[PDB]
Amino acid sequence: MEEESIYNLIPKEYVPPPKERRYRSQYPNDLPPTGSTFINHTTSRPGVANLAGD
Amino acid sequence: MREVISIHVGQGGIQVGNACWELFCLEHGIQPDGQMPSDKTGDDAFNTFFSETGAGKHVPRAVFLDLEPTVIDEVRTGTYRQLFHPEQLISGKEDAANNFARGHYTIGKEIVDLCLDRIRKLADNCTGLQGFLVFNSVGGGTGSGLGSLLLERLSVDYGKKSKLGFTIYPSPQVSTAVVEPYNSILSTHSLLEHTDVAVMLDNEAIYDICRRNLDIERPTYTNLNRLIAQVISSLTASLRFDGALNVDITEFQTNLVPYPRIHFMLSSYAPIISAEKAYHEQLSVAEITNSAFEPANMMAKCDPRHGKYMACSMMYRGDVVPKDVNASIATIKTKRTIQFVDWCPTGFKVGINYQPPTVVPGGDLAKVMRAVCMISNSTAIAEVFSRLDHKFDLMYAKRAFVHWYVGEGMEEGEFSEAREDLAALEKDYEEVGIET
Amino acid sequence: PYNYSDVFATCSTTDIRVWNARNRQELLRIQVPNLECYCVTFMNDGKSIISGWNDGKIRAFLPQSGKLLYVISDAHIHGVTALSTTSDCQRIVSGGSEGEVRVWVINKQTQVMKASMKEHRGRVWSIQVKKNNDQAVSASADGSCIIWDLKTFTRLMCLFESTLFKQVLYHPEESQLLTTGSDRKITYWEIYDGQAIRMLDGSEEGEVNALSITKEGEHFVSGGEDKLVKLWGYDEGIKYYSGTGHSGAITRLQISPDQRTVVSVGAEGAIFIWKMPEEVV
Amino acid sequence: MREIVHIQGGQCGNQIGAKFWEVISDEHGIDPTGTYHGDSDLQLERINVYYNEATGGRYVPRAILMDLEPGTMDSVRAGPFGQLFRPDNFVFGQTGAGNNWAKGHYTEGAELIDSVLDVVRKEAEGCDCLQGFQITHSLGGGTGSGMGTLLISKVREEYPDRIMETFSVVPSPKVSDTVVEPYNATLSVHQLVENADECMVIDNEALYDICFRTLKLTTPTYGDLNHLVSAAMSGVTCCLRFPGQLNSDLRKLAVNLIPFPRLHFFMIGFAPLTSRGSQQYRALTVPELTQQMFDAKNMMCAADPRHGRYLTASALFRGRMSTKEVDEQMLNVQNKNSSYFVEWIPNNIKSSICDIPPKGLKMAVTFVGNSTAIQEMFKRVAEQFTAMFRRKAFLHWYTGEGMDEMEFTEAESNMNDLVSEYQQYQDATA
Amino acid sequence: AGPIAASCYLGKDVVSSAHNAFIQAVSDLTTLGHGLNIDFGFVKVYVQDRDLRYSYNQNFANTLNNKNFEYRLRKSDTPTSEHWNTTYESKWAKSSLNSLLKRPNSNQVRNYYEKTLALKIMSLDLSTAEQTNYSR
Amino acid sequence: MNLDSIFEWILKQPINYPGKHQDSQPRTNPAYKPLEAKAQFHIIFKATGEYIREKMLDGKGVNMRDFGAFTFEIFSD
Ligand SMILES: Nc1nc2c(ncn2[C@@H]2O[C@H](COP(=O)(O)OP(=O)(O)OP(=O)(O)O)[C@@H](O)[C@H]2O)c(=O)[nH]1
Ligand SMILES: Nc1nc2c(ncn2[C@@H]2O[C@H](COP(=O)(O)OP(=O)(O)O)[C@@H](O)[C@H]2O)c(=O)[nH]1
Ligand SMILES: [Mg+2]
Repeated sequence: MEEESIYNLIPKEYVPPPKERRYRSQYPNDLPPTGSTFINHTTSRPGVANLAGD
Repeated sequence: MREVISIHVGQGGIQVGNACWELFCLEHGIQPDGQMPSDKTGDDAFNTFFSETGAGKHVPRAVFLDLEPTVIDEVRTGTYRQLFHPEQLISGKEDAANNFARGHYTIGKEIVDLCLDRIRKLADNCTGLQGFLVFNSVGGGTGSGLGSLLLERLSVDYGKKSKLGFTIYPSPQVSTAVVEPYNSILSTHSLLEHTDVAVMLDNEAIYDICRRNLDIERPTYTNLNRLIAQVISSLTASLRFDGALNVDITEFQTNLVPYPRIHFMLSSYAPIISAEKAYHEQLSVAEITNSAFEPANMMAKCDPRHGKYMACSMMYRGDVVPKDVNASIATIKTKRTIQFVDWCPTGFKVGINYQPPTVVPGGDLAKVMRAVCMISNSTAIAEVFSRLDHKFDLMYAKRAFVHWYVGEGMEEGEFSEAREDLAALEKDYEEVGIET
Repeated sequence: PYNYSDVFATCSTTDIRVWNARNRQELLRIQVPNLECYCVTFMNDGKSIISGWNDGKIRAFLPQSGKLLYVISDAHIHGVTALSTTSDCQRIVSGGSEGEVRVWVINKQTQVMKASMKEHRGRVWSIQVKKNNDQAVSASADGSCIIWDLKTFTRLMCLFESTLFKQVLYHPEESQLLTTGSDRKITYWEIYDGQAIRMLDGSEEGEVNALSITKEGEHFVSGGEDKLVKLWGYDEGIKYYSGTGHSGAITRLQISPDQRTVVSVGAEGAIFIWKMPEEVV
Repeated sequence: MREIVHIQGGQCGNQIGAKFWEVISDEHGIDPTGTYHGDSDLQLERINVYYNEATGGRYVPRAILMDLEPGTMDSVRAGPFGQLFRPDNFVFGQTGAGNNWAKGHYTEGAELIDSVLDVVRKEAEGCDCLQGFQITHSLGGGTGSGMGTLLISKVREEYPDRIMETFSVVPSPKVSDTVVEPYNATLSVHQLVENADECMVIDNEALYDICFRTLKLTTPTYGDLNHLVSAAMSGVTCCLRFPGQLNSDLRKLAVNLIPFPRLHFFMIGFAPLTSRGSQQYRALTVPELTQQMFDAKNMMCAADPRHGRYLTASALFRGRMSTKEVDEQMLNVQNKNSSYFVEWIPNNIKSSICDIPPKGLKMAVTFVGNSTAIQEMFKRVAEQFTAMFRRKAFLHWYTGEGMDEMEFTEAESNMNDLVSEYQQYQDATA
Repeated sequence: AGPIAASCYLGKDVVSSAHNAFIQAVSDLTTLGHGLNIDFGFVKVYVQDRDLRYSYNQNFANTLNNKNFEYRLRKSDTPTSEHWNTTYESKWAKSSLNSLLKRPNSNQVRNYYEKTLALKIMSLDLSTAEQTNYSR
Repeated sequence: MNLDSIFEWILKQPINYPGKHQDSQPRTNPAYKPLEAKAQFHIIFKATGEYIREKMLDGKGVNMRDFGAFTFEIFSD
């Protein structure tokens, strides 16, 4: 149930939480896959990638 | 009295559903006609996947959806034409053409109604329905759009019924299209709050596995589909075969997902050896479980060594023994290069099943008396989200290709909320990964 | 409104309006076809607004929506003139044109009257009730400021001065009464007929009409029939600043409860809001 | 299903369509009598895309031939496979344009075009579900460059949602057979950039060069040029007609290939093309196909793609091949040539597979590439345009029947702005 | 319709649409009666029930017989030099067209435009003064 | 019909004759205020009527594309 009051006039303006942080990421953009076999063409890399997770 | 319903959308979804339904049929001994294996001769296990028609043949509890008719035409012309019900292979007229907006707002809404009608017509038959499996290539317009639409529609039509999404995210550097970052991000924004369990199925890792192990230097999609089908069978054998320690579909969301926002896992399968040397090593439980945890054997192109582990669920099928399994678990725990998160003292769930893995004629794997399938939730999967985020922002800096989605009924802002949701997911993951 | 300055209400020749202090656009109106209201008063805790009209009827309207909550019929012969609400708001006091003061016990179920129907030959113009709500002072048109016990409806000791009186008011936390009248003079009075200072706030023909005070009796603002309005220091009767530029006879001047401003209402349709001086806080 | 209709106008368009229909009929196994003589079911699985069925079991192409002179169609009807075309589809004028864009776009063509637009609307209404419209024409001739583009505008403004592409033959100044190429070329481009959803440019100079250098055959001919361009044309829609690992129709190609609305001018390539002496020597593999595909000389345009940076590329493979090696080759080519690929669009190569190769070949490759090297065509066209325009040469022929210099000035300014906006994106960096 | 659109400062597409809409007078004509008396200047053309007739301005006709058209009929009257010397702006300035409508004051038009725009965009409130000028 | 009754007749039914003429259109020159749909249509016709007269003043004759054609005859001598 609602009661009509003078104080109820001028409804409150809406205040949301303004913004969230755009990002947080601690991994590099370029991270070579561990066991990839797609880069070793024309290069002496025993047919496997770094494989050490570097 | 337990059934699961399969949903296959997208070209990749169809091409993997065909492979998995070959495997299920071979497992249950059904012929392509759908009957018993001719007149040469009923354990009642097929009820998990199949349903008896009342006179003879079996109809699978699966539905295929597509907007481009092609694959539906070939599956209706092939040898399994009489197997599937004529009116569960839903075909559209115009494809979305790698456009997520087209498949989510423009043309998929006219087909989703027929799909829901068919899903109801299949669900009312079942009485002890465990849940739904869904397959969709996420890097495609119609696949992503219909996958989304079906997920939110089912979430409100059924509610608490469990759904498992086996999606194929694009590789870090190898890709076929040029616009898939947009639709992949939008689809992830869709599925994050709607999918109970999601599993990584990136293609680069499977290519590498096939190259290193199967010694196949010219592999195609069929081998990848066969491997994925083997994973499916190893996961779902527990419901239809007797075992010492059984695990149901409901015994996943209670053991593998520590918090509701964290429900993405990555898989591994062992052993994966070509038959030319397959049994020239003993294939013991210890070595197969070590190969399962080997970082080079991940089904997705992610390195778990960069992060911690929260959950590991392993299903052994074949000739395993609980004492040997526990002895292997002890060694894995003692190994130093693999570290678990602090607030999880024990993180292993183990299931045992006695049905040995099968070989499919024309296959590549060898039929072995022991195999293990591993699904892990670990913190290292943030890297793929980070690199896709960088790829997406590289595109969106200059608002390229945005018109192709703006002109298809969806407004400008939806990219912002998807990016924010990805950021929030990264926040949650890296907050959970920190020790107390 | 009591202890509230964000909104303020004005009665008209036909219709009540409400206004916002920060921005002066209309917020709401109550419309009556061919009647005029006197002494519209807010009642605390958001209850209905009360007005008395020409025909003698009293009407109460809800704040949010323009629907009447109740009506008092045949309250006074020629129209209610002054209204005052007690703090606990079970009773309303009203004044008629033909010299009467009446008390009505409002109640959510019913409206009842228990006035002694006192005699007062002049029409009222201002009725006040002190803080403890026990005592009620009423000003006459014929020259008497009568104080009422309001408990036994008796003790006719009334202040004597020969003019057409105007607004009266209690001093904040005191027994002193500040009153104005047709004579161009502001007169302090006491319960013992004591007159501390006797102002003579005289224009040529400018009859001081309205008065308002601070919560602490530092100064009081006075508005006359002339166009100019001024505020006097209470302790000593010396002008501090002045207010002009109005057209016609300013009739009422109120001070917001927060006292950041003063509003004044002009007989020809003009509303003036005044930025109060800084060094009165 | 998802069928398209063909419309060709002018002598050049008629010659291109004559060979293209021969090629497609040969690939589908259709005899010159319209009788089915194929060997597999797949030759009838998706025959509706181009052929309509008639009583008696015969087929008719859904192509509309238009011209202002009857000689070209009178000559082509007598050629092989000439009886397939429905005679009602031929619409012809009795005056001709004389290589004047004003004649071929304003006076006689507009009163002719009612019948051809009406037959086009019957053709579109009859078929179940449209996919789009395809046009072949040359910009060096007045009548073709006028009716072609005006019909483009009409059909686009009538079916705004269906896809629309044109094979445009642009006049190279080295081999120019008329004196009025720049005028009508610029005028046609002015509205072609406005209406054409997709435009693919072909150069006679480049055709001569590739025929002499790659095939090394003594006597090039317009028949050989038509054969090459027809193979290129069929390579685009092969996957729409046949199964494959990853089908990609014209809509998917357009979505994946244009980053912005006003860059829809493309350059195309075909592989393999092996010399006479070396058909027995060369080995058909994916690496060989890719290295010939990315060769500058294999191009059918005189623009050198190494003068600019590739916005994007798209490749249609035909034949049976595992997608892993294809993806490997595309990635290797992209990594080895970082200088020629603009950086803010990483992984800008689209790949698609169709498992049915051309008849007589085991593998084939069709290429379409959006790159900044095409700007020099427009630059040289504008150069000759202003060189012949500053003296107001031959302007009376145009101005005598509706033209004012304001239209020419506006077209020049619009094409110059097109060049400028095409060239800033080359220098754009992230 | 390009010169007409330029003279009216209107769109080429909209002026073409206006022509295409108006040329649909045959629909009105097919209905019984409805005689069309359309003028638009020198030619006065009348359409009865199904009968059509026309008239021309007598002065305009006399201008045609003013026998000076021997130069206009031939294309070789010009010395063929001024085709590139004379600019179209100069030719269009002396052309009869563009003189139908008066040219307003360019300064005045946007002065009024932005002036009224500011006035109305911030004419919302009249109460605020902040600068009184009591005495004057 | 007086060339204006046609104006109101065509403006009366928009469904029968939908087009850009039915509503006002912005000009290319901002210095000019917009016209009404009916007024701009009359202005367009006045402009065309003058265009045809100044073209007919030369040896060149003008035609409407679906409504007649303005020509002249030369008997010669
Ligand atoms: N693992 C795997 N992925 C596939 C296969 N086929 C297609 N894909 C993936 O699907 C992506 C493109 O989507 P498609 O499956 O071809 O088609 P779609 O999902 O229906 O979406 P559209 O192309 O818009 O029609 C490709 O980038 C592939 O990565 C497959 O057989 N196996
Ligand atoms: N590929 C090809 N090009 C042609 C053919 N005939 C003419 N052309 C080219 O088209 C240009 C002239 O086009 P034109 O005949 O005037 O076009 P039309 O006016 O529409 O008939 C020349 O520069 C030729 O190079 C042909 O049969 N095949
Ligand atoms: Mg697809």
